[PDB]
Amino acid sequence: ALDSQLTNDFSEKSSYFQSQVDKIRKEAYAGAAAGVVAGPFGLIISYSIAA
Amino acid sequence: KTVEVVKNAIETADGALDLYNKYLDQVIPWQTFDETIKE
Amino acid sequence: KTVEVVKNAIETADGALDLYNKYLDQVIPWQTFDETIKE
Repeated sequence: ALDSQLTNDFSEKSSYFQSQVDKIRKEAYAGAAAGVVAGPFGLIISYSIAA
Repeated sequence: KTVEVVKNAIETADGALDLYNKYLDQVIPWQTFDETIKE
Repeated sequence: KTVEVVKNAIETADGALDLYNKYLDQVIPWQTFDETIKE
């Protein structure tokens, strides 16, 4: 049982990983991108801070 | 009514930090990173 | 009453983000996407 599940469950986390690191980009770049309001030199600062 | 400038500025600076982090967080998803680590 | 411009602007910028995301979310249904993934 343990093995059966730990195997299935592991692939489920490996899926949750990438699906989650994605959430991280999407959150951070939607943030840097938000620098369009202040100057483009602001993007350099913002995007450097982020990416 | 001379010191009130400092006071007003003190409060200005407070909300400064706030917006600072508020954005800094939107920019650096430590929340999401940390959470992702725990689970 | 010279610094109060910065203060007022700081607060302007705050609510800026807010509306920004508020819309950004309406635009990018990460809520719905994430939810859909979980279930």
